[PDB]
Amino acid sequence: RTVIIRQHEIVLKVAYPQADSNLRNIVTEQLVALIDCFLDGYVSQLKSVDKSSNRERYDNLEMEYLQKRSDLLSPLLSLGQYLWAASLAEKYCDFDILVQMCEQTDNQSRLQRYMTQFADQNFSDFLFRWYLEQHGQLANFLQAHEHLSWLHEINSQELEKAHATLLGLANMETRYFAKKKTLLGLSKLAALASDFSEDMLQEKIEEMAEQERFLLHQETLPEQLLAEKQLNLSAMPVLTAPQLIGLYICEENRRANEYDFKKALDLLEYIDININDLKLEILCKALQRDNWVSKDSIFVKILLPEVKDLLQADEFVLKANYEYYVQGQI
Amino acid sequence: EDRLKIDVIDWLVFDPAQRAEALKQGNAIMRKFLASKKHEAAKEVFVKIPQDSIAEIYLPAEDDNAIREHLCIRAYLEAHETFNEWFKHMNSVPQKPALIPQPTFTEKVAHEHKEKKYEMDFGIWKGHLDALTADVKEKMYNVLLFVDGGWMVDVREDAKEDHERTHQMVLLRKLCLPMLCFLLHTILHSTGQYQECLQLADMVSSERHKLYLVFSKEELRKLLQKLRESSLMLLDQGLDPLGYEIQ
Repeated sequence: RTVIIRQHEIVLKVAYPQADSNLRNIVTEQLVALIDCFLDGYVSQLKSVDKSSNRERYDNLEMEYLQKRSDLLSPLLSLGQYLWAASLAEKYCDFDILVQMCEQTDNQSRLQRYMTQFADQNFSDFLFRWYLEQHGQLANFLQAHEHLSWLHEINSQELEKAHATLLGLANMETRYFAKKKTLLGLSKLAALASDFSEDMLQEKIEEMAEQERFLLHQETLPEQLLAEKQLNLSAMPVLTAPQLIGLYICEENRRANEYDFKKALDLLEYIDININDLKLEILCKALQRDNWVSKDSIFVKILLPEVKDLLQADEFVLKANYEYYVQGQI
Repeated sequence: EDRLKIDVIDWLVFDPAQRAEALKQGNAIMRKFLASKKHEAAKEVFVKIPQDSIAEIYLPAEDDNAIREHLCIRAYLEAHETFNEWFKHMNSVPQKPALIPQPTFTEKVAHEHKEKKYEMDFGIWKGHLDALTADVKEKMYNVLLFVDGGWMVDVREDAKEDHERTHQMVLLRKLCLPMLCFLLHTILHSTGQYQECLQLADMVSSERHKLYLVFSKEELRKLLQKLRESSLMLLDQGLDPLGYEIQ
């Protein structure tokens, strides 16, 4: 810790001087501070390999310390010649983040192909190191492998393929409604534009028609309760059947009419807890709003031992309509 | 023969008792010209139709449709009148000040000003643009999302057979709806509204309009290579393909 400090002290003083130095000289003191830095990084590598296992916390804290220095020796060599980078990258034979950004600053897509040619899992490293950060679109062509899939799939004219992943990303989608809607639309336009047999196509667009059928529900949410509930227009999440059924029936939804409940009884097959507790919850606010007309209609829209009764009252025209509701069902 | 047809209109317009026949025939004539994209032809006919025709005529299945068709056609025309203005403007951007390397101290100051004036014009040419973009867009959505049954689509279904017209109305949809979409995409892309570009795939695929049926398979892919282009620019901005923040 004094031996080492006196070396990181003359790196920085060998950095201040090449700022004013005849060309050739500034290189020989650079091949030198590369000769010296490659003996420090070799001694921290040999001490690592010396210690292992238990008390690991101390062995993964000394890694971060040598890794913040092969980064401070790399940046330092970012101004310097990269002809030495190849040897600094090999000396601490990984420190790839530095030799990977030297291959990026130049047109050597030949070097980043020569790097991955002789490497152990650099490919899984150069793609995750491109995403964290022209010919960069040829590396974008390979980096578009993963969810960005559909993109390079439209490009490759692999439409059917684009449709499968576009639907897959539509399904996992929960964070943004406006986006779950966009992906299906794209998936659909992908599939339609693709080369399915009229049979397969008819399946993709039917299994699809289903998705659009559930969505349409959250889609038709009245504009009275969405400013009441102070909701973002599009910047809202993909709601589930429950939230929907319960929101279509809120006392906030003021103009709630036959269609609001009919659709709040259509979203019961969209569940996967208590079914017939809600079946009641909703038919009951279907009457609170009546102010004892709508119950009337929703029994007219259904076309029946779904609804309950004695359980319900848990009253003069409830039974009265439940008589010409035993004649209707019959 | 263009004149023969555009001239038979003034004969039918002259007699107010034949305004229903003047409009109907005006439609037909404008249906031929639209299929040729003769918009100055279609419009020169469109003005001959007195601006108050619709009011007076007030309904057989042949008059309900011709009134609808006429407005559809106006919705289409207005969607090209405002684009050509917008497009004309996009191609008149203030030019950067010219540089005089090794300037005299005189040329240095004339240039400090020419450089400061240009940094005023480019702001307005985005100003006028935004207002010509907000307007051309609206029109393109009035045609694409035509109210009450889609563009060039009859609402009345009890007229007598007219295969010429009917198939002229299917065609006009397949020539002009793919072409209006691609324009709107070009307008949205040109103004950097990339998130919305991608939302053309909702509008089109929509079951509410079934616009995707008016597309040939080739046109679709083309629209899909147009959207992947807007997407890119959204990645360059740091957002996901569809414009939403990457959390």
